[PDB]
Amino acid sequence: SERTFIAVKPDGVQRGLAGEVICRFERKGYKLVALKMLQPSGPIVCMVWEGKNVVKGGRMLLGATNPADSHPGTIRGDFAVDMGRNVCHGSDSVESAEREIAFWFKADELAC
Amino acid sequence: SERTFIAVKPDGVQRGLAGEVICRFERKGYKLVALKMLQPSGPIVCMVWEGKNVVKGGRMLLGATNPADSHPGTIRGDFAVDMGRNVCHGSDSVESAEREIAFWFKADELAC
Amino acid sequence: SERTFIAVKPDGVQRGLAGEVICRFERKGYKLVALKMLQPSGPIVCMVWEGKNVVKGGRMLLGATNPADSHPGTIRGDFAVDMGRNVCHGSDSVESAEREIAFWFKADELAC
Amino acid sequence: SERTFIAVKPDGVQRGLAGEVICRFERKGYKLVALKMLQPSGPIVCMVWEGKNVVKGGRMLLGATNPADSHPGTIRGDFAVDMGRNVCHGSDSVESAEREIAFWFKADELAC
Amino acid sequence: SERTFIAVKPDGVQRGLAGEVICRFERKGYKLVALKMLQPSGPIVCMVWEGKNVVKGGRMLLGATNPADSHPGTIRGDFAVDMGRNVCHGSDSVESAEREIAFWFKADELAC
Amino acid sequence: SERTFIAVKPDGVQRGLAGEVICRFERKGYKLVALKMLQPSGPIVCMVWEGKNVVKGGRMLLGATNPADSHPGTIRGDFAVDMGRNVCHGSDSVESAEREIAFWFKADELAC
Repeated sequence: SERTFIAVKPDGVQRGLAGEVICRFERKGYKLVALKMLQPSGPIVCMVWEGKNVVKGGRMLLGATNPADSHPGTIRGDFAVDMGRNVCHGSDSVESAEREIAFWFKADELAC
Repeated sequence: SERTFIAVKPDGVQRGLAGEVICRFERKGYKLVALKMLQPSGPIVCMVWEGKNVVKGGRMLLGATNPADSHPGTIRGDFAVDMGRNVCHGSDSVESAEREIAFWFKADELAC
Repeated sequence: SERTFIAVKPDGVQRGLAGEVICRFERKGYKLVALKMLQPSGPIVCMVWEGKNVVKGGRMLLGATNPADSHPGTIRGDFAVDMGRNVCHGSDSVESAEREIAFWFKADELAC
Repeated sequence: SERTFIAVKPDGVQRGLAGEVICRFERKGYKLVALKMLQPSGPIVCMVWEGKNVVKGGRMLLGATNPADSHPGTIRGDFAVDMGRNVCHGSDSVESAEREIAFWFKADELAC
Repeated sequence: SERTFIAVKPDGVQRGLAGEVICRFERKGYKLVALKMLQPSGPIVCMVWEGKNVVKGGRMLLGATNPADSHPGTIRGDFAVDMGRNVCHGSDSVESAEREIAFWFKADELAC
Repeated sequence: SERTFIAVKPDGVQRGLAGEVICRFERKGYKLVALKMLQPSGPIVCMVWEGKNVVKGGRMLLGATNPADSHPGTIRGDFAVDMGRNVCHGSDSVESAEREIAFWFKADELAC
């Protein structure tokens, strides 16, 4: 029952693939426990997912940060052309998730 | 540039298919202009989509309200077992969208 | 909790799409309660699915018997070229399911 | 072994979905017997497909010409926002296919 | 023309993804030469696939045994949360396949 | 704005997966700037794609040349059984692309 924070950035959002991102985390077995879109820069989509090992799990679904090293099968592998146009972020530890979760989301918005 | 309101209801959400719903509206060409998840009953996901003819458009993606009449290819066709366990709602007119958009979303949350 | 019988016929099986068939019934919410493949003519795959309204449900996933009338979104719509090369069968009533279930499957094989 | 002519028009091509179109005709069982892209207006992708009943078959995969009437599961259902932004064409008869095939393709390009 | 044994375990089966598994092996080019579901613990789905190099092939489709090391694109990558909740098994050699094939399947059930 | 040359070879083409190939390059963000099919040996489909880093990009979508080493998520991973029956080719450098582009395509056919 850890939790992690994922966000889909503007270009990602202009391309139309938070659906994709959500589908992959759903498919992998994680519960979506919060989500919202935020307006400006560029709009972004913030999410929080919960599951056994979801922080390491989530980073693996996303693929390597550097899209030039990201393998097919991951989000960055399948979708992202350049590190700027990577357009996705996930927490890198259980510690940083909590900072990101608690910064971006009112607790009323999360789901226990 | 009309707009419509779509929502994915609890069981829908327990099954894991707002990704699916979002992917179909993305794929169809509509801009997602707001979205958030709301906690209790059961949690729900509210969205607003914008495009030429999106209110009639959106209802067609969803399929007939009565899942016993919903054809494959639509969300209710592909996913929903019973009218209770239909678990999806879309505005039925441009008029009702505005009531639903303006009830469920602060305008800061929408995107002009 | 009705049940129905579905079968994927030889050409269907030479084309490689019992996966597809199973995925659509899974996606729709039905429990797979038996399944096996049978060898000769041509091999075939027999299945039994269970759910609210699954007999009418299942026929709708399959699409119209006459592939010339089958719409996209259904199995026959998406996959089948001719009525011979339709290659799929589903029960047409709750009555005929039981004859088909109980003929093709030992009860040890079904799952209560 | 009829044949038909399909073409994916500029916006279609700017959106990135001749893959989709080709995948659906492949999936349905038709042989692709010619194909090429043509540059200007806007670029377009011309194809020829062959199979039992492929002219009526192909129009059905595409869905109704008027995207406001096109059901989900078809290309126009799933992808096209307006009749201008429909962006796809298929032959309406065995007669018109031959005019379209023989106009757009050198016979060296087709495949017997 | 080697053969291998694959099985989808209970939780896998409660989640609804033998379709997925079958689709990936079909897509990869392997012939499905036997298959059946078995009832209790938890029900399971046994399969046998045949093709050039299918034993090493099949393990690669499944991904690393330890779901914490399984990359996206594989079954365990895309679907499995924990090593218990990995829920899939494939033969590790041509030798062990034969033990698994011949244990789990009557030869009448296989297809030469 | 580099460019690369991709080609789908006969068996690939008999299996029906230039759609797949095109869909993956589209999905990854590359512009398709030329494409055509060529008749005999076996027919083949030639394409040219353009984007930031598309030559290395394209080889990564295809996966390792030796299908016995190709991971799931790539084309060769997901689809190809043997190195002969690999059936796909992509340029290995910006230099070799230009030789392949300029050999296989009249410049009228490319798109600036």
